[PDB]
Amino acid sequence: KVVSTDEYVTRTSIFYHAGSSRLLTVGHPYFKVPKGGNGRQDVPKVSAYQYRVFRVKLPDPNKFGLPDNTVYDPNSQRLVWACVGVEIGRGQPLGVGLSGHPLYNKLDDTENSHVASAVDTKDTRDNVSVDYKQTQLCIIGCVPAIGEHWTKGTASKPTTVVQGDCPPLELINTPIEDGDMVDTGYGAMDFKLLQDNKSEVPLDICQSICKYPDYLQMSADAYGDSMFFCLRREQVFARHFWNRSGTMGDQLPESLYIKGTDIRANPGSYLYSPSPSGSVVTSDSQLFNKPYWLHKAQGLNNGICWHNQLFLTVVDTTRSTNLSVCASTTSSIPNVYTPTSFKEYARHVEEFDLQFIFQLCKITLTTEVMSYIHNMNTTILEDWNQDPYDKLKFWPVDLKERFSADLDQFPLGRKFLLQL
Amino acid sequence: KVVSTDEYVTRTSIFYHAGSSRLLTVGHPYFKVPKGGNGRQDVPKVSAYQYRVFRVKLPDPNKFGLPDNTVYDPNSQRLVWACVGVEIGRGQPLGVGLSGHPLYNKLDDTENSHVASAVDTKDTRDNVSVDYKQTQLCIIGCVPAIGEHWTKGTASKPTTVVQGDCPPLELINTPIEDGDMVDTGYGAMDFKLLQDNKSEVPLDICQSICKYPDYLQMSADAYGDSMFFCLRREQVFARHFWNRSGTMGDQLPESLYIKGTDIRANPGSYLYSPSPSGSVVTSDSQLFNKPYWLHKAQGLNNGICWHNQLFLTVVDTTRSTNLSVCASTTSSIPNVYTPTSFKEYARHVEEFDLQFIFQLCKITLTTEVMSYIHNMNTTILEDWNQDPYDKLKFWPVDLKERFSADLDQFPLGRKFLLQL
Amino acid sequence: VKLVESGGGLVKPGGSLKLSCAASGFPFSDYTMSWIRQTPEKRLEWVASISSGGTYTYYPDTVKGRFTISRDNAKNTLYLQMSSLKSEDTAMFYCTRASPYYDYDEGYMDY
Repeated sequence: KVVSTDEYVTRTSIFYHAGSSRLLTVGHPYFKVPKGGNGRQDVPKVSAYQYRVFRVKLPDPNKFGLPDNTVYDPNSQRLVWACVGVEIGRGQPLGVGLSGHPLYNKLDDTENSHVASAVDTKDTRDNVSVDYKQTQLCIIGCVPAIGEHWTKGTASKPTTVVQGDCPPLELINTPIEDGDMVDTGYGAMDFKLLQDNKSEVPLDICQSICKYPDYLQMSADAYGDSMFFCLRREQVFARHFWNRSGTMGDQLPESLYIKGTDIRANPGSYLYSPSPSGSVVTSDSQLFNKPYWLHKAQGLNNGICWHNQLFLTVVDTTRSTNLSVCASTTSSIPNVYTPTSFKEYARHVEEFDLQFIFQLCKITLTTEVMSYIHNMNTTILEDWNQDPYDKLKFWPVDLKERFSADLDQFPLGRKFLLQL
Repeated sequence: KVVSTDEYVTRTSIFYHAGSSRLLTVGHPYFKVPKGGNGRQDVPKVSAYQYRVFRVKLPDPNKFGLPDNTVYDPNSQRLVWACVGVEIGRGQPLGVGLSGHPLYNKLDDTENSHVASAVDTKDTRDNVSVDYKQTQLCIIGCVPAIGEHWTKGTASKPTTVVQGDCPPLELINTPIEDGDMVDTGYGAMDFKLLQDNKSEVPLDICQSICKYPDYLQMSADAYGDSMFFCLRREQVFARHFWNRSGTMGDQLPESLYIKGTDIRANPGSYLYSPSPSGSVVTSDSQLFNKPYWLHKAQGLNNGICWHNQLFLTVVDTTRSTNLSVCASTTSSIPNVYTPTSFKEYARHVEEFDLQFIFQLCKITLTTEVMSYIHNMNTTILEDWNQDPYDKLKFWPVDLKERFSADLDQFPLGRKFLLQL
Repeated sequence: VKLVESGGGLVKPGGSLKLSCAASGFPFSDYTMSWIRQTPEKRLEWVASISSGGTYTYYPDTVKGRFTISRDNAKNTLYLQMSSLKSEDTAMFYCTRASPYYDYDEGYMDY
């Protein structure tokens, strides 16, 4: 039976402020662009619809040599940091940005099109852009957050299935790493494995995986390490209605329509996919640049940062504007414009400023306790008196050299001083 | 260690009202229009998407001969003004105004266009206008506000890079001057330096710099002089989706699409830029014509106007309507309309009414103190017992002759009297 | 700019042979490459062409099954994998550069 951490982890009045400086990353919004070097001066994939997963490394409170031996005795008690306050800073202005595909699979406008109807024979793929679904999310833990997505499931039985048949769909949970793609309005699935077309979704995701946080699984967690603070806020609507070209794998049952006089009529495409849209982005609906104080966690782990680390997953699509930089191909432009004399580049920018208020805590290593900690994580006692998470990609944030007890010297520290 | 001003600046019950008369400026909304004089009767660039930065000069409270020697002694105490109340008046009615470009780089409509498809060869630049993103912001300090913007960064290494390559992007902080351009929905960057096209954004900004206030930097300030009062409220959405003509500098990775039967086909333009829009302007979301009382500042400087000055940065795009004035070319119009017999002019108007409630304060010039003031700003003691801000352009507001102790004689003064 | 063919020799009929080409002085991964051979009778023929990325290749019907053009953009190298050659394929093989990625494959080989 798992026990709340408020019963065997006593808290103190020792508070510290920790904060990284300004973090920023620029790159291409759609894909990694390799440039032959001198490997490498390439630009990375920096999309506003990417998960930002910061691995915040904290100083060992037992190795911490600033507090005096009056706060605790290293004979039967050990220290561990507990997170109390969090402020996620976002820098760039609010904006909406587009993601598209030159060969998007758009057959016919199925909404109220009186223009014409397209012939299926040739390559009926139009150059289509779209503004994705708007998503703001924030998850704080000591273990990377768990996300779900749909993948091409393994064959049901030892059964040979025909090529071109619909594969089985399997839901899969995976740890959310920095750089993963968020749900953008086309669903949370493996577009690389389930769409051989390479033309159903924009370039942002057409060869990537869209993951959605498994709030149901992380909230049903026994210990609650995956998520003890969660803020979600998403919105989307259907902007345009479209048709998908390609032979229909599912036969339209003849019970549902009447063919008309031409009893040879091929039924039109009946696979409809809408263009998502995130509507208006307003600072009234903003979810960051605000202090959030964790008192009671959702799980039994009440904001205790085991192994002196803290995982912060964050998605913010309210600053998706894209910089368009263009450079002339002639050394100096002749005062005449021709499209061949300008190179066009699209760059995207992300800016963060993480701030935290941590609280020092004691753990009296009794029996019953410690054995409970052993059944929880043997490596907790082992690290007291290798790493499985380096196989995943995170944004490292080292705060061992940034802890400070002078809370009034920092904005989040002052806002926390309005809590006595 | 920096110390809060509430520990070494004692406050008094002496309150004064200060206020400018109506301030207004008219001009051209897009660019400075030179007219050969009699130099010069030109109209200036007066756009609703410009930063308005007022440099409010206050009378020296030590040289002020209105208070009696009972409030302080000029032996160990000196006076300084502290800002308590602010009301920013806006005059013109609410309206939405357009900003455009006759040669805007619009290739193809990617938002479900079934009209046609444009050929890239010829000059495919359309006459495009747009209503910018809606922005209301207000920052009060004693130091000019700090803004961020992206510029053509210096060469990465002592490396010869080919002409037409994408230049490095560098984020830069600069003091926000009166007349600077705000973020309009295309990002905060140097459009003059990063777009040799002179055709990616409307005439408002195609040769200017869009700055966004660096709230992250100003809030993390040690002393907090840059910003001790901040109100932001911005909104924007993507109205129309467009394509940019010009050769793509970044090669579209062939892993992300399938070329179709014409295996030697150039992929269409995949640089998508939306037209921003500020949606509805309503007086419910209005942010000015309201009294704001500063009690606790965000930083350690709690509204203390060092050097008897106060910097007010304000952006209000909710009054962006543009007057269209036209005059007949004939002395008296013949009652027949032809476009050649009428000259069309576009003029824009800005109207303000600044109001303030200041509080007189004492500073006991002890040791420990005063040396702290010396480490803060030697020129503070120097002015008690040149200018670094004259390099920047501000809107001068002289209030040395505008202070009044009869608070009940003024609107902001009465609203402040409802605070006892 | 340098296009240097290499590899490998003069070999028996019905056997394989790999041809290499090192490029210098331009973004190799940005251009579509091609192989053009000159017969001993001194007539020029088009052998193969590969896209900027090694995903799209095309040949004439006279070489459809035997030759396989490839490229390594990280090494800035072009390859021609010939197999089961006949005596009629005797030629001086030339490594040529076509149009960049941002142009239709216009089919003229400048270098």
